[PDB]
Amino acid sequence: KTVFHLGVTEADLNGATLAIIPGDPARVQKIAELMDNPVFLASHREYTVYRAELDGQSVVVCSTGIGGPSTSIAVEELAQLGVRTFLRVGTTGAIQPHVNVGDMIVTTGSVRLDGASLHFAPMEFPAVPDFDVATAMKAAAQESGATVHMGVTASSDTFYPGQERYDTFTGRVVRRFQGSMKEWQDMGVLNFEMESATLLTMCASSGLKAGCVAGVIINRTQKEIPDHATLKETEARSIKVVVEAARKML
Amino acid sequence: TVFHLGVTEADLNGATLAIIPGDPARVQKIAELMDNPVFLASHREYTVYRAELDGQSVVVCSTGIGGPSTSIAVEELAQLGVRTFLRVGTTGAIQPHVNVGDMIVTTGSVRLDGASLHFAPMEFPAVPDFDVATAMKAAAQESGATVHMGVTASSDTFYPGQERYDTFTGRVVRRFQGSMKEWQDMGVLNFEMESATLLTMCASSGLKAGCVAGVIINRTQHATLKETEARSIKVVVEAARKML
Ligand SMILES: O=c1cc[nH]c(=O)[nH]1
Repeated sequence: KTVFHLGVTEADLNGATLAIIPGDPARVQKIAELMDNPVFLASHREYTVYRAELDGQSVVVCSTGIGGPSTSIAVEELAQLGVRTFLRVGTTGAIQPHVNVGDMIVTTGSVRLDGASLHFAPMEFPAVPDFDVATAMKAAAQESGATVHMGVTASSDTFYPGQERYDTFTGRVVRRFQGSMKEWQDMGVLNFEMESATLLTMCASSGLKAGCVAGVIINRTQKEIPDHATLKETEARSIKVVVEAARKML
Repeated sequence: TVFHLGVTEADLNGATLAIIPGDPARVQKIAELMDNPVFLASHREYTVYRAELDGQSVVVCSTGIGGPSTSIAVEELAQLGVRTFLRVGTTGAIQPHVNVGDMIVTTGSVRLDGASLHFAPMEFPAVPDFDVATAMKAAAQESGATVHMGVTASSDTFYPGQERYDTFTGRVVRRFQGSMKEWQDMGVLNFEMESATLLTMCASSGLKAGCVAGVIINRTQHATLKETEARSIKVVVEAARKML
């Protein structure tokens, strides 16, 4: 049948029960082309949807847009169409000293600084990935030859104050988030991003398997600026890792 | 040059007012309603046009879905000198008396989002600037449409936070069980997904903002839709005129 936002049907998916879900529509086709017989399905707003084949099995690639709210729509609609496993892939900025540009982060849990996660489970509930998925992700990341870090990611509804940035129009951060950056750093949190709490919470409380893997393209604590080569490799590595992780899941 | 929108202060040609629809696909149509529309940039869900309205530079910029993507657009536009933000959209009503085709101008939003808490504590009201609300009401009335001023419920999800049960799991978390009836009985007009974030971040940061929406469906009960779509963008451009 046709879902309201993604504009595809269950038949369109060709029995796919796994989706790779990047944030940016413009990464979708690039991820699908690492696989076999990529076919464009639809593009509405931030949702660009392709199907492809991995080891003879149908797999969907669907962008989610920025933030938990746009993500919750994509996940819910893919679930209605029979998708049961969701592999988030991305790039990110680290906030710990020992984490280098080019390294991979597999999320073991997210700090829920979002709003959408609360629409699925109360705050007490752990925003945790599915164990098989994190396990498949770790393995695929290790095999890429990159250094892999397992740990907690802080997941914010904003890019600016929720990540305690002061280089902004007002130069001000609301009380709740003042000092929060140092707080996460001291608690061992690895990186910030903006969709994982919502994805992990909704899936963990709804019988869907999910997980997040991200290549580090910047370390926010270091002045040294990464060269373009290292960045291109990292983006390339990120998406090969998630496809290889998808392979392990099948 | 701002990080997500990819435009500079110079690109805006002095604009201090932006019209901010959700969908990138609507940005060009809105800009062409005015004079000398010019493409500025497109990156992810952010398509940015500039235009001129009664001799003044105006920006049109999509925000994508949800409070988080909106928060980025608004902040970067503000860094570029933008002080007034006119949100236009279409929406689904939850009051039986509100008709497909009517306009709703939000007078406050129930904060069922998350991003608003990144700007002000929950006690802070998600309320439009009074001049913008006034411009919006006047412009809506001039369109011949029936206009409702009222409270909007602004949710971070489309499904459980708007108490939809027609879903994969068929469950709605305890916080939102019975919430639709609750909002109805308190006279809330409609649901949408960005207004709480937009209104809180602007009201708490010295920016003027408001929301107007055409009603395209009713939760309680074509292409009348296309007529409403078109009317809604005519309404927001006229409201812009009144603000300038
Ligand atoms: O019910 C609706 C209809 C349109 N948009 C929403 O956010 N909710």
